[PDB]
Amino acid sequence: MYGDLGNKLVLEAKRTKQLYARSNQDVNLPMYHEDIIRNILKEVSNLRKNTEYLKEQQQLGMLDDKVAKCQYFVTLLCMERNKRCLLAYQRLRTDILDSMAWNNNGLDTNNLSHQEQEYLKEYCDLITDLKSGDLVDIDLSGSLVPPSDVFIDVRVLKDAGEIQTEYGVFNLIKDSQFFVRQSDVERLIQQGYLQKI
Amino acid sequence: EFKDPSLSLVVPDFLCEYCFFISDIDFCKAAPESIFSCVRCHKAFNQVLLQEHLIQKLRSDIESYLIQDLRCSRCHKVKRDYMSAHCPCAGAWEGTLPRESIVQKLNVFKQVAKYYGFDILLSCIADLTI
Amino acid sequence: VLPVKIQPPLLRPLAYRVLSRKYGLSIKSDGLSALAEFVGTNIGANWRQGPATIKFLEQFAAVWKQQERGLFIDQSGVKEVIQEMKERLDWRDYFKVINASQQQRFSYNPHKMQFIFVPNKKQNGLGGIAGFLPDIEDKVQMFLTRYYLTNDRVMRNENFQMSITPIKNLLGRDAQNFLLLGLLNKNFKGNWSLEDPSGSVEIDISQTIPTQGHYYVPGCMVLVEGIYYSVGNKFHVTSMTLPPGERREITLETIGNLDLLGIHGISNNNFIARLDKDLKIRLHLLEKELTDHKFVILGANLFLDDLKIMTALSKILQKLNDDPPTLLIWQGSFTSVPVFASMSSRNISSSTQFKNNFDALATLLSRFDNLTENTTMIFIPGPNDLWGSMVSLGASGTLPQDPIPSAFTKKINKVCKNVVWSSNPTRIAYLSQEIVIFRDDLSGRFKRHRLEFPFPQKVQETRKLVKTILDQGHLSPFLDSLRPISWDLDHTLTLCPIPSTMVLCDTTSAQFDLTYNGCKVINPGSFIHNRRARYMEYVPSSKKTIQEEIYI
Amino acid sequence: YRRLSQETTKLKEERGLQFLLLLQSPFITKLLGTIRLLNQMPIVKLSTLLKKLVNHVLSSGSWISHLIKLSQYSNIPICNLRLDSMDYIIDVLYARKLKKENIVLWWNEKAPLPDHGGIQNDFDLNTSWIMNDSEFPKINNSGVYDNVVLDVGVDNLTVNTILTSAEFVHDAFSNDALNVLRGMLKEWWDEALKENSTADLLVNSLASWVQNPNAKLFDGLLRYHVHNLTKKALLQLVNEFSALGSTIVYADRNQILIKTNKYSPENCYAYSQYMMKAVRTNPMFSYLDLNIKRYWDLLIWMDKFNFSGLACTAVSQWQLKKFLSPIYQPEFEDWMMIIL
Ligand SMILES: [Zn+2]
Ligand SMILES: [Zn+2]
Repeated sequence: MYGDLGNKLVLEAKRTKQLYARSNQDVNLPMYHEDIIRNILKEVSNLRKNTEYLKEQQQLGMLDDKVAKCQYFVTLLCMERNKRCLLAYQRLRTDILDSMAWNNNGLDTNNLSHQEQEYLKEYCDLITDLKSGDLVDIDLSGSLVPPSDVFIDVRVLKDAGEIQTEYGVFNLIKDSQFFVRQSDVERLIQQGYLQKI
Repeated sequence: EFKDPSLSLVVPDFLCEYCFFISDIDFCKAAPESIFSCVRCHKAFNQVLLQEHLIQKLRSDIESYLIQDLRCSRCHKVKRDYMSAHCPCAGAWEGTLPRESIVQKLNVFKQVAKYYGFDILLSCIADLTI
Repeated sequence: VLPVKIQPPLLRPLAYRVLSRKYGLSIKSDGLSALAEFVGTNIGANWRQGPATIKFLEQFAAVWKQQERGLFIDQSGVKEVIQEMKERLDWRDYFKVINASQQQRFSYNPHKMQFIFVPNKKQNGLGGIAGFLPDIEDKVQMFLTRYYLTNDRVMRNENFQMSITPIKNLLGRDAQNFLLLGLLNKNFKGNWSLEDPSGSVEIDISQTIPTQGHYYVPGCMVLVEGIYYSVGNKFHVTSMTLPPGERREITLETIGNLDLLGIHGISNNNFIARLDKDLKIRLHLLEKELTDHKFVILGANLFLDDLKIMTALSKILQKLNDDPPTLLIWQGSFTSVPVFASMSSRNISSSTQFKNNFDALATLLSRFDNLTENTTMIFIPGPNDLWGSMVSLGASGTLPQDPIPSAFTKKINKVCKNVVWSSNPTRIAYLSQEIVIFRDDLSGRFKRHRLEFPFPQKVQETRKLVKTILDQGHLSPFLDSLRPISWDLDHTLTLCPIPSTMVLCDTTSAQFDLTYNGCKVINPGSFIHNRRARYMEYVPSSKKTIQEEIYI
Repeated sequence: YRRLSQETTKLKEERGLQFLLLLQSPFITKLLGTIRLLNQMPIVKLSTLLKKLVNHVLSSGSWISHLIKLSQYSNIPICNLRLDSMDYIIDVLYARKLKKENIVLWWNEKAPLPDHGGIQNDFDLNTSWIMNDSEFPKINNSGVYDNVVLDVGVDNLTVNTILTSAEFVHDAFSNDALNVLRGMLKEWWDEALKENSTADLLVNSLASWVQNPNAKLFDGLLRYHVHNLTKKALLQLVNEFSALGSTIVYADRNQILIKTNKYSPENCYAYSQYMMKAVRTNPMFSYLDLNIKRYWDLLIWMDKFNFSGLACTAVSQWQLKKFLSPIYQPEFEDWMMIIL
């Protein structure tokens, strides 16, 4: 029946939402199901051809006020259902992409559809526009854990040599440990070079 | 353990026209005088002719690799069809001329070409890769 | 510009406050030395002199985002920013010849119904020798890939979405109608047969009605309707047809609009290059703008070792030097005999004679200045050219054939400004037109091998030729036992996004310039035929095809 | 180069006819020569170091004698045949006999391949195997041999097998054409026994023609049919020698080394000639040039590039030696002499 592929697609949606929700990290989302989506879009085209065929044969008009009305209603509702299933899948994966944009890129690519790849590019461009115009005094993409401490100890987890900061340097020697202002190192904790807190 | 230090590179049925002598000559195991000249009479062989025969052998082996039959790796039946992924006895298909042997043949060809200064054969070997 | 008064310990706060505080880019010290001298050589005075500091740092960060070279600034990245700033249409930038060995390989995945890039391991360095050799795995996947591309194309055709059943579904479903898609085998037992990725079945053609606009040969992908019979395990063919071709644009958009040539940019294993629609439109407008350009194609079997050929050719070139082509395709068997290992040393040896012919040809080209410095020479080998001839003895052999060896090009290469010795199935990528060129004498092979069903001539046979090739989607429909293919390079013989034009040079059929599914297919035929020298002037900016001749 | 046309025209004015022109020698420029030369002559085509030139000049009369002998034998005109390729004479003569025995002739002018019609243009797996394959299954029984060993040279194996030779089989050469080649070779052989020097030169050159792709009647199936018959006969020759109680150290298409079951050459100079005669008196090997080329008293053998022995006087050759470093190559030879 015309709705079954929609159920299979949104079961895929439910499983990938759980795959994202259960883990503490941002898990890189799974492959875009082009095959099931092609099957559903083909089903939509079948339903469109059915409506065209019926609306042509309404000029012959077989009990049309009830029978053709009912046939048209059912084949229209099948298309509404399949639109809902497709949009549910795409809106979920869109939400995950937006979450990933804020969590990383505002500071696995094969799995996206090419529309989703260019969508993500545009949404990252939008985020970087927000933290560039007005309100730029706040890095709007920064952390949402409240600042617990102004100075922290941080252990260098990967080597990165001598780099500057606003009035000094760090030499990121492997398994050296700093005691430093948190606001000067947060970028490197997010990039995974520094360990603690 | 003793393994023979010489890899044979034989050109079969080479002809000395000056005495109609049909010799297989081995560019690695033969002494250089027996390569560049006959061994019944002792007239010298033309260098470009000799390089041509080595190129004919080289291309013969590249073709013989590409046209080979595949064989089943455990029951040794020949692959009789065009689109099976494995033999019906569960075994994977393998070449009857495994790729390693052909790399070895090309290696002796590059050695022979470098040593005897065979410019044309060396250009052929170079044009395979590049 | 004022003398430089900017240094890293002074620029440090502002470099951080832009790159790090805004964009997360990390100020590595050597990279900051390079950045500070670049900034200082542009600004001159001290960093405190107004917005010029943050303006330039914003420009640096933007260009860094264009090049994307990493999370830390470094001097090579600074030089990359400089290069992008220096670059802040010419048809040479887009026209290019693409050999078989140079063409980006894409495997086709049927489960995901899409192409995937495969790197050429000639790059691998360990392949400095035997880097070209195919693996055994390339052989077992060869015919599977042809089937999957064909089956995929069939499914996109409106007539099917009754539909195909794979051959292995037949077994045990007695006396029932089925539609098959199959590789046309002849079994080891001798009976005609179809094969599928799932299996094969023997066929009876004794009652069949083939569709008439096609040749049918062994190894061809053929649609077959019929009734399966378990009693002899035969399939009784009602009717047969080649799978319908698919127009270029229809193919390109549905495969995802890939750049399978690098006409817009090179692909990588992490990044499939995309055929940008805007640039495609700009290039097509330019392609329509260049009224003057002209591709000239000489006929096949241009034997340089016949004086009559050289005499005729000197007349043709003496016209072309008045008004040079954009491009000049030479092609096909540049020696009368195939050149193979000479049996005896008394005569000048066969390889030597092959070199002397290109000495003579280079001597001809020396007389023609306008031609040699404005055309692009393209040479396309045939059955009599050199390392192919060594082992085939002039028969048609291993098909994605090598360019003629550089030991014999040398004098040509010194006189001609531009030359490309290219594989026999070479490709031109023009502004938007992909153009295949191929030199094979297919027509003889088809008629010599076509299936003989029980139960004007020139136009009919040439329509049968091109319709076979383009519906079949692939330049060599024959089994490898009838035409061996280098297994790695079979992807170059496939045509799946059908080319915009095809120079399908065939020595054994009339000259023609048909159009089919928007593909314009031209055969210039034999160079010297019926006391006339013959050549063909393809006009890319209008797709006309003015044939030309000289009496001799 | 205008002098060449001037000289040839002056020759034509001194002799419009009644003179014959001898063209060229192996540093050929033949086609360009025909461009400078007036093409209308009747021409015998031919393919401080001036001694070479004078020797050719004074060779001319013997060349004309040899060419007249070739023409009078072969029934071919003087200008058309080439001294440079006996294969072409063999081609025209074989073609004559084939058509006289009513075989459709596979002569090819344009390409090496046998003209079977259009089908020779196509690749074929049998054809490619036929063309690619040549190697003898050469025997090499390594060891020490305190027996005397006979170094039997061989020749005429091709000729002997063509003579002693004798669809369901699809890469065998046509049996009719093979019968014509056999009978014609018997004809040539008989005329060589009667010392037609041209016939002997022909029979000696047959081994080229069955392999030369430039032969007008070249056929891959013919080359292969001859080759694998040669293989089979070499194995039968080994079978005969072993059937006479001897044992084979080595064998290939040009040579056989045989363990005798005897201990001293001075005892065996009679027995060896008995053995060789006993082979050649078998009809299968009637025409072989069996030749006892060396007598070995003691032989150390691993391959024909790595052996040593005493001959009837000590010889040593080792490709093994060549791979030792230089300080040890003299050492190896010294210890080889000590071991011998
Ligand atoms: Zn010799
Ligand atoms: Zn098996």
